[PDB]
Amino acid sequence: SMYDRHLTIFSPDGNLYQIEYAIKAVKNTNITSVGVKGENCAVIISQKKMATQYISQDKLLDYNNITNIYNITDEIGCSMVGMPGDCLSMVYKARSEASEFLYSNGYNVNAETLCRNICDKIQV
Amino acid sequence: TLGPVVTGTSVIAIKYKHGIMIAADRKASYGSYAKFQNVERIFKINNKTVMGFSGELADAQYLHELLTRKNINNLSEKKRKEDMYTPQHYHSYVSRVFYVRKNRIDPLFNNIIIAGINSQKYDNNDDNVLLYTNKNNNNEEYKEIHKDDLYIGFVDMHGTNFCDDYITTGYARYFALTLLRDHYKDNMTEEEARILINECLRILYFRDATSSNFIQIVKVTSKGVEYEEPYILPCVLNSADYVYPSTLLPPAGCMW
Repeated sequence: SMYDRHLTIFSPDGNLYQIEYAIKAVKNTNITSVGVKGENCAVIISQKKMATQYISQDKLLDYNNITNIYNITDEIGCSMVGMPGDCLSMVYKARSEASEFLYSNGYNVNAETLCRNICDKIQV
Repeated sequence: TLGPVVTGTSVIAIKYKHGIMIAADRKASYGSYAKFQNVERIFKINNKTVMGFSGELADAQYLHELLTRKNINNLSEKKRKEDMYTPQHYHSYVSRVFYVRKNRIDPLFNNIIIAGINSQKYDNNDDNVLLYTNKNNNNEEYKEIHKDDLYIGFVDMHGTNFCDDYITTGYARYFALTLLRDHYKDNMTEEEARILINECLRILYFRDATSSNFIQIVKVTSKGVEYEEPYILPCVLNSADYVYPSTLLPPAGCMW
């Protein structure tokens, strides 16, 4: 048709090109994050760099505020890479998910469950 | 009396090898306010009979005065020890009083225990009755009194009345009554009876908001009616999970 790449509808080969374009948009930010897992610890390292976008890095920009790492709860953390507005939106969604889980179930969500709930939201 | 204002909590009476053991805490509550902490809730009618009450203190005092004057008249007319009224006689009197007041719908807000010795063949205490001097307060052995010669009777607000080997009022009628229906046995010694009563009173102190651990024990025996020295029951909690600090429980959820 004329919109198989504009909308999230299948292309004749069975692809969803908008998802690939969103992945390319994430890749274009030129922000790198690395997560490692130890025996009893897990570490996430990221760049204190501004995702490449229409605006550039100014001399008067506060570089301590630049961060791609967030607390979802006191005991769960994340690193988000992509369009900064989308990253903030996802962080808020994850925080609200964790808080709703805590209130509803009387205990704190774990990272696996939080990630799976976020992906269930993304599927929509 | 339209209802209870100042009230006393449960009473427990049981039979044991030497007579009657009756216990009550010395507390009268004006609602949730423990206003009076040294109240007497067991009264001596004569040398072989005691009365315990749970409910309105004013109605209990009215009944106590009635029984005191009944005993005085009995003593005035007495010629031999056999003429003294028995616990059964006093129980019948109190039951009739309660029945008539029920018929008038002017009840006494009380549950009454009338306990004592239903016999004159174990002592000569009623040969010469002293009302204003207690010679007991010179120690001879107690007499093993037959269970059938003892008497404990219960009267309630509607005039329902009966007798048994042990009687309870108030919340004792649940806690102490369960413990007694399990563990009571005939011809218990004084120490065993006291231990059973102390267990019952401890459970009452833990689970009843209107009780105290300041306990009055009264023994009706061949020596007569003896009031023990009131004592504080030691009541310690039976679990360390109670004492466990709350901050050591998980901070998430309804851990309280």
